[PDB]
Amino acid sequence: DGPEKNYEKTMAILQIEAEKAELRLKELEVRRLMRARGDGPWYQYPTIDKALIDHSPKTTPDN
Amino acid sequence: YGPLAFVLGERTTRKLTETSKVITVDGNICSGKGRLAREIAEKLGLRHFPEAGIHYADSTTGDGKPLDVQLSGNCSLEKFYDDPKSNDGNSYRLQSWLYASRLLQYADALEHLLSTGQGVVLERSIYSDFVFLEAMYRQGFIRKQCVEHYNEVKKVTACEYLPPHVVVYVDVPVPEIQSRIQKKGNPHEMKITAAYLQDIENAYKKTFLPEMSEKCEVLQYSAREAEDAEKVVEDIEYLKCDKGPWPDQDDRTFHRLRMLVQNKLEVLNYTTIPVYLPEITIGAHQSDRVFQKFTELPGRKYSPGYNEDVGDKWIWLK
Amino acid sequence: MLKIIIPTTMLLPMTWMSKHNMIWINATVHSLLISLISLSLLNQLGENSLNFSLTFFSDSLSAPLLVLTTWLLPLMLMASQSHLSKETTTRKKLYITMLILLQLFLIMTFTATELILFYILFEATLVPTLIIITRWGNQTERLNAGLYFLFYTLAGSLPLLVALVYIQNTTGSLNFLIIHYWSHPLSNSWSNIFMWLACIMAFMVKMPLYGLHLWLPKAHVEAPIAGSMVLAAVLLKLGGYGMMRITTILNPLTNYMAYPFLMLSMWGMIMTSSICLRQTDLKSLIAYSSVSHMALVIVAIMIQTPWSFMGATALMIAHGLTSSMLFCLANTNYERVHSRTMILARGLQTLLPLMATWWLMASLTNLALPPSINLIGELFIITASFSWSNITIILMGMNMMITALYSLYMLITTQRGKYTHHINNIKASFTRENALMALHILPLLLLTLNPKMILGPLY
Amino acid sequence: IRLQEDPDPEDENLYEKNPDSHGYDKDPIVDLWNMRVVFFFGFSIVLVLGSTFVAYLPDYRMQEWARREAERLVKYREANGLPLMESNCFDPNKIQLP
Amino acid sequence: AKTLLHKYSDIPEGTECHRKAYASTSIGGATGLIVSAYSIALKPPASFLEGVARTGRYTFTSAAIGAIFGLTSCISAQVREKPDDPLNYFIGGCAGGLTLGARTRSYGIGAAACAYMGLTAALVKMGQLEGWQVFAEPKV
Amino acid sequence: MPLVYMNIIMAFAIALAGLLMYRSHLMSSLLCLEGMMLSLFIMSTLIILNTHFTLANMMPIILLVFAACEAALGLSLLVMVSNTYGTDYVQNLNLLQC
Amino acid sequence: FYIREPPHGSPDWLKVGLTLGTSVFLWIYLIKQHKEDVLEYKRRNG
Amino acid sequence: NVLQIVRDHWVHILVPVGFVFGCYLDRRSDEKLTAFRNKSLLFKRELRPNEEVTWK
Amino acid sequence: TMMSGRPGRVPLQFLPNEARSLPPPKLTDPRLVYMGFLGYCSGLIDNAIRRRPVVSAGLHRQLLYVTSFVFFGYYLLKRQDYMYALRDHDMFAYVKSHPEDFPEKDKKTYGEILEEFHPVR
Amino acid sequence: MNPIIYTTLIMTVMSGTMLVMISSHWLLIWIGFEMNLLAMIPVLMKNFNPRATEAATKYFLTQATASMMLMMAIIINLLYSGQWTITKMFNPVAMTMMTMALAMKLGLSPFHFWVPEVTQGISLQAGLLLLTWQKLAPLSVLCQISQSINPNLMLTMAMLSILIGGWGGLNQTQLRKIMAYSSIAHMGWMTAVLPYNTTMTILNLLIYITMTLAMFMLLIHSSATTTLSLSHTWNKMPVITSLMMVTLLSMGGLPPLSGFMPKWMIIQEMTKNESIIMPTLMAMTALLNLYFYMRLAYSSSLTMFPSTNNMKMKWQFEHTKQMKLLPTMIVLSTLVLPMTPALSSLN
Repeated sequence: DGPEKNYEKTMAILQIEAEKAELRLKELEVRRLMRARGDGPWYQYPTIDKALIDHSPKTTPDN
Repeated sequence: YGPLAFVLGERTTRKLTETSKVITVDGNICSGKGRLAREIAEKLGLRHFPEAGIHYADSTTGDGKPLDVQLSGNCSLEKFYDDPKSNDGNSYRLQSWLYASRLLQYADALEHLLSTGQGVVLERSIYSDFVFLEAMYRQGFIRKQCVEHYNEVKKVTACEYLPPHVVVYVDVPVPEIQSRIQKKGNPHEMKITAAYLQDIENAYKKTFLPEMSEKCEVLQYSAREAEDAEKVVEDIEYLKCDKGPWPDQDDRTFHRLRMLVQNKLEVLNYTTIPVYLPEITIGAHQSDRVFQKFTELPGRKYSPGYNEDVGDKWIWLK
Repeated sequence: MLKIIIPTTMLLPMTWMSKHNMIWINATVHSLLISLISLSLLNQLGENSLNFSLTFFSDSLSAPLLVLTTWLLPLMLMASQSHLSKETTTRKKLYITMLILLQLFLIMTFTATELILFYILFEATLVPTLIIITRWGNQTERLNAGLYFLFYTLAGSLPLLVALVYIQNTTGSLNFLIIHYWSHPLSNSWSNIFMWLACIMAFMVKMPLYGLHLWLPKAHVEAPIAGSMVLAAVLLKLGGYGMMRITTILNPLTNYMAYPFLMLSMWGMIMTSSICLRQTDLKSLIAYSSVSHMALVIVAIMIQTPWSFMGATALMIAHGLTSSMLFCLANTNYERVHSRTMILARGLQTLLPLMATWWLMASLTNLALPPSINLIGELFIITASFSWSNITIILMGMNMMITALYSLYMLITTQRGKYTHHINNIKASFTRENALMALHILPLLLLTLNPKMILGPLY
Repeated sequence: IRLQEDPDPEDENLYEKNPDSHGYDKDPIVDLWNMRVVFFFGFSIVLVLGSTFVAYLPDYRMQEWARREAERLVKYREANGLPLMESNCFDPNKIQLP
Repeated sequence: AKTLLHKYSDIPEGTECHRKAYASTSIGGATGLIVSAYSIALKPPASFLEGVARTGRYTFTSAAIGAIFGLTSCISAQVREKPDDPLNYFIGGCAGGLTLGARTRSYGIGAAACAYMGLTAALVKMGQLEGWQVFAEPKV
Repeated sequence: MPLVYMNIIMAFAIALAGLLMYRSHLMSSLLCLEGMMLSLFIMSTLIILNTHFTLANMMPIILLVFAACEAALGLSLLVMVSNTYGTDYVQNLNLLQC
Repeated sequence: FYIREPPHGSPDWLKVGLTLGTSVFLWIYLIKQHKEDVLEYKRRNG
Repeated sequence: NVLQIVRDHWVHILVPVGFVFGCYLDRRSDEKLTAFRNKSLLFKRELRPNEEVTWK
Repeated sequence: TMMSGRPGRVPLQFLPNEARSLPPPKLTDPRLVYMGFLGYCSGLIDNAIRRRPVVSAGLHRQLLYVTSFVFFGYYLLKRQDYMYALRDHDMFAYVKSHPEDFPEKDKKTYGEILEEFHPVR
Repeated sequence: MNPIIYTTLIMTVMSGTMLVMISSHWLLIWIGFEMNLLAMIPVLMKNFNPRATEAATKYFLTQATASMMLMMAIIINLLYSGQWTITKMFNPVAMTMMTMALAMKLGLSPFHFWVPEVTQGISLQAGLLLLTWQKLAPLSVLCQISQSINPNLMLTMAMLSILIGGWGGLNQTQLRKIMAYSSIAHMGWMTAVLPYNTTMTILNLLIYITMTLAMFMLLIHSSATTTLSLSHTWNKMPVITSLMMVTLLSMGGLPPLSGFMPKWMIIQEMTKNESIIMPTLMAMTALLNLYFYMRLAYSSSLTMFPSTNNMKMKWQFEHTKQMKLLPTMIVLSTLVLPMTPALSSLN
């Protein structure tokens, strides 16, 4: 084929691979920050559910 | 049959009846035990298994026709009769192959008994096969290491099987046996010496018969006595059933035994124990060549039913 | 690139579903057709590489090697027809499939765009090779040879895997194009030094560096003919290709870290050529000659000049062809006398005349006779090293002299003198062996008319 | 030590059964056809046609294009007085040197 | 554990060679005691005196290796005036390997131990200088 | 923590050390197992009672149940060893090596 | 041919029919699921 | 018989069909890389009449 | 454990309802074809082990192998695509909601940046 | 043993593991462990031999000690936190005790000593269960508490496990002991990535389970327990020994086989956390495992050993027992590398 076909295919491939590399670095930074802070949807280790607490009159008045 | 059948309710103790017994008719070479065994089978109604030879396994597997010696057995009884001290190890190889054949025969017999319920009348047994080996060792045909290998193989296979309820032994003396052999016609049998038969009789009367009498009853008959089938049958019909460990068997051990005897490769698992005796150790090149020859036999390439050469069809949907 | 990969895969069902009288014929036909098709890959652009897709690409470095592999597969089949004639049909099919898998893996190594895919396939090439060496070898040393080879390669390559994953994590990508454009200088810290080593030692083991070369003689001697053919023609050039590909991200630390390897190779060439001067096994002599020849490629890659890279590519192609042909000739001699002792059979110039001419031409190519591509590569590397340092010329000239000496010594010992009296099984050479030698030689001589094809991407 | 087959005699010369052998297999017909296949697809196709294909391969290395561009550039430089080849691969006006 | 590690590392390179050697000796002695305990547990000595002798031999070997390594490294740092060069630790490790060979009375063991130990000590020094983490905290 | 907690933890530690250090009999090892179970029962019971974790007062009973289940397991294994070797000596368990 | 009839023997038409029916049912369910997924994906986006 | 020939040498068609399929797959892969078809400053030119794509 | 603790994640659910907003994997997917190839290889090995004609015996069994492998592979690929889409969505949302941690860098062209030249002599 | 009783015991083992993997209460996890041990001992002793009794006794002693330590850790965590939920353990001493107990249950070195002995004592049927199913519950517990695990202790245990597994596998000629040491090495590989990424631990566990299922089922199909006995299998059934060679190569971690997936992903995750020395050492030490696998491959298929004459009779008969999962387990353990991006489904 023409020399321009390989040129444009190479440009598309380079764009895709550069986007992949940037996304990989972004993902690594995001994962590190989420693990360090725990303020995102990832690394949300479970805690005690507050629906188990019994909010009813107990025996002793001081609860 | 499997664990599912045992769970669902199929129990062998239901099938066992008065005549659900395994009978082994023993005797020295050409003692006429075969006719006695056949007559016992005819009158008691039990199934008769002719003594296992070199090509017994060929009868049960495939067309029922013997294969070539190179493929099935790699041993010759005639060669042993001609040259019992051969350097090819034909003597001990034949003895081990015969022990394996009788082990398979005993498994088939027990299977038949535990499935159909009909009794079995075998000629000799794995329990009686050691007599020939001991005679060979005493004559000097085989060395001590062969006997050790035979004992090692036997102690791992025979323990998983129940000894026969009745042991019928014919006691034709050595000179009469020699006369019969010299009148039988077979020159190879005529080549048999006297000390060989004498040692066979010695082993039979010193180890087999006493040990079998320790377990169960052991009926004994001479040449004249064994010729009355009715007399022998009547003795079996009135033997004390307490003899033998079979009354000590429940459906659990029966299930174990029936599972074992249905898997022939499991039966023969310890026959090929990796003991590198020069008498039985087949080399890699010969093993490959003989296995390739066996695989090229009609019907022996694929599993039974998938060999298109022998008329098996529907393989695409089978 | 799938135009070559798909037929290579389809070779397997073809051989498996072919009659027992037609495995070799069909394999040869379609391997030759695959090579003919792969010849189209030589139309490389001047500057940009041929980027077929996201996964596969080819430049003026990958294409010659791909053509060499696709051309060498039929040659391996023809050479291995002889001894694998009494084998069963299933094992013959298995051997053919091992060869096909090796060729497929080599193609996908030479075309891979991702360094980690390249690593995966270039380590996947071990399994078919090892099996071939340890299953169809003739001697009892084939078991130790397979272990040495496998463990040398793995101990070299595992740190390469670690380094590649680290680079992927740090730079974000392992694609060759991106890693070439987004290239950055390496500092002189110890961490960069050890990353450089991890990236380099893996390929230094493959193309045997002097000291790490002990596996090559065992592997080439104990393996069957076809196995030795691949090991000498392509499996050694794998390391050179990998080094030429990865040296992009290893600068400028190479300038200072290449000295140990440069000295090791420039002395090991002389040492291994001298070893060839005093060898008693033909295959061992050829293997040590291969070590000596690959030392020059190691030097050329470690110098990183355009002439050095051109010479490295030319020498890789030329040496692959020459070593494969030499191993084939030694295989013919072995199949005739059933022994690899060089001094056993003598005076073969009087019993096999055409085989003597094949030996002569192969030895002339081995000793870099002008205008063969062997000499083109050697002279380019010599000029590059002389520009690097004038002192290098002494070692280069000594190596050339010893190479000529041992090549002509092999020619004299084997194809000259008085015939061995007791040997009577030397039959006239078959058409197959002569055709194998002709197919080894004719492309080699024709490449001298168009050397630009195998001069690499820096031409 | 073992019951093993004796070492097979050294490979029987294929010339014995058929003096015309070409090596390869044992059947004469398959020998002839294997030799024909090898010679044809090796020399007449992938060697001859291969070398012709690689000899007339279109100039995608742009060697003639580079030579023509060099000729045009040399004409321009010498005719207009320019000093042939400059001393900077890039224009200094676009370099923000520290 | 980390107490001894910081008793050895806090001492600056090429300073207080006696105290550095003492800290290295203590670390070696602790390692030798651990090895002796494991050897006694897995390979029981016949007698209590035999166990004491085995423990003493192992502890003395390990402590001597540590002391020689520390002394050699500190002396090299002092004389060469290069505290941050891994060659000092390489020399110390090779000296420790030579002492190990001397205790085992084997030249081959001595040479192999010198080589491997020197390489490992140089690697440890490089990791300290660069910041290599043998046990990396989970960071992702 | 109160000193009773220290004493109970020390008792558990002593029982663990005893179990880990066999002398001859397998019976004494089972004794050390039962002692550890008893110590854990006492610890858990004190913790539950002190913190008035009413719904968790059934935990020590379950612990005791599985404790004597393990004790029965040990006793059955002990009888099998004695039947197979004549003594419950821990040295008879030697066939399986490495 | 064989003295003992093969354990497989004539095809177990019950088992063969069950296998064929299961395979056909799996293919039909897969095709229907793919069609439903394509339709739902188009619906949720446009 | 002709049917004998095909039933004995049907394998001589796999690898050619394989090459055809590989060429088709390469074309399909090239289809999914038309992100810069005519948008490169070097080969960007106006499409000639009756030419929807430059196939690049 | 990353995605295990995501809010709203229903336990023991192979495909959440939100996954339907993603395009289903095509039935001509190369991964699905490879799953079918694995099923066919499993059938061939099953034939080989039971000592029956490898390429012809039991066409129904090989067909069942291929169908089951393709079915499970399709569902597995759908779940994998959903999980990767979830990862990308969460990463993008976290980047958007934390501008300080991911600031735009000054874009200096190579004409401005000074990268040291290391000669090769 | 009655088949109904054996099925009940197997279901009790499985129910104990499911209780461990399903509950949210520490007491129920300990209960599941106890049920697993109770129903595992008779399964170990299904075939009554002195070696089987010895294996059962050793396994019972080790698991009992581990369960006692685990319950002590649970009690201490309750004392210092008043919590029973499986969450971030609030006491370092309790965390250390629980880690030791769980490593002893898994067989991580230096708690590895019982694995080669118990594995050799029991049959292949019981060995498969011991080396595959008995690893699920402790690994699940470790994955639930990976946040509180001290990384240093777990990494030291993993590295020691890999080293000791490789070293032990080299001197072994019994196949069961080789499998046990390989299991120890693979458990070390799995536990190396626990503090970093548990999904990689799950992936490694799945791959190892498939490989070990394939290997044990091939051994059962060959009825071989020693290298010499397995060598004879080339004559009767070359397919089995060829598949065994392929599976051994996969277990070695050689690409493109499936065994490369877990090591590759583990090295990736450990390099993402700036740990470069530990994964390199682990990869280098895997070469010992690769060595003994290769030695077995030589003795089994790559090279042919002398058979015996009696194999001629065995040639005539065909295997009756049919393991329906063996081809699938072989395929999944050899040819699944092109399918790594399926890792996300384990998230």
